[PDB]
Amino acid sequence: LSRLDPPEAEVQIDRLITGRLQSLQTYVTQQLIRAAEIRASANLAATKM
Amino acid sequence: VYADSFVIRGNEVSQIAPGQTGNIADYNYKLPDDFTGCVIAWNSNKLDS
Repeated sequence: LSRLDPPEAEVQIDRLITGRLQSLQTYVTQQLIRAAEIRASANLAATKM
Repeated sequence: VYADSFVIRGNEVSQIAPGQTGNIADYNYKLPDDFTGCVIAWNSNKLDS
């Protein structure tokens, strides 16, 4: 912002929002699989107990 | 449709734009950042000098 005026600094920053959203999606995508993997072992432990 | 007219020095023709700043774009006449519309300008060195 300190180097460019709004009219195209608005366009420039949009790349950052898109990239950060894309990077943040993968985190929850992997956590969703790890949660199921942990749940399977939790069910196995419950059955053993 | 609203039409308005005025005459200024030729150097600051590019100063008539959304988000622009300076002596005449901040103290005399300012355009909205979400401005929509067309701009027409041409020389007047023959009828105003």
